Amino acid sequence: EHLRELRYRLIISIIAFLIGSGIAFYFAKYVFEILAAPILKSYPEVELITLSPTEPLFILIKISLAVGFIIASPVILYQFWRFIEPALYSHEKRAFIPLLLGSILLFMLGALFAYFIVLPLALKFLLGLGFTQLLATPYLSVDMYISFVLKLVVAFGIAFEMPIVLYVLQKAGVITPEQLASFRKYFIVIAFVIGAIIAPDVSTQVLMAIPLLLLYEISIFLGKLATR
Repeated sequence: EHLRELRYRLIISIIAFLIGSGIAFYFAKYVFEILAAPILKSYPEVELITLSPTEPLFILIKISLAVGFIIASPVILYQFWRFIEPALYSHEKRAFIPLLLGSILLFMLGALFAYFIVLPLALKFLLGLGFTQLLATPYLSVDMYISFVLKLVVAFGIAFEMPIVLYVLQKAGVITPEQLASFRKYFIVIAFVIGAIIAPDVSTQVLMAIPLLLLYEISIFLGKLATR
């Protein structure tokens, strides 16, 4: 069962992700304007660029994909908790609901955090320094910005489930808070890895690596509270 449930439930997750990506397709234009909103109001001078002669569709597909992954998040979380919880660690069926709902609300919190906090601060470290506006008025690509935003929101959306999963592991006695405290530097490496992947440059990389390390020191605290 331990082998098969992984496969099955993951297939269900891919199904929900695909269907969710399908539903988000038609609304991807409105979502595109919503995503273009922060850079528009915060920096009216900056104008977007379509890059290669025609690629309007790639952005549509990427947006529909990411948003589709976000829509499928309750289902994916459900399958995840259903894969872990019932087998070993807890054996409490009443503790399933606030755990799932909590993880969902924290996923949403991660999204909103990425969009409303990290994003306008990310633009501040890039286009937001001094008189440099000379060097981008109509200078900016759409794909760069949009992919950056999507990857940022999805990343921080997932990474906000760190304190939960880690609290569960530390409560179950799987991972000791000490083992996490000794792993801090390697998690710095991980943070700069994620940052290197999603963020275009060093500035934004280190910028979003900060809350990642922040959420890591939250988990070690919840571990001390799990043991005591």
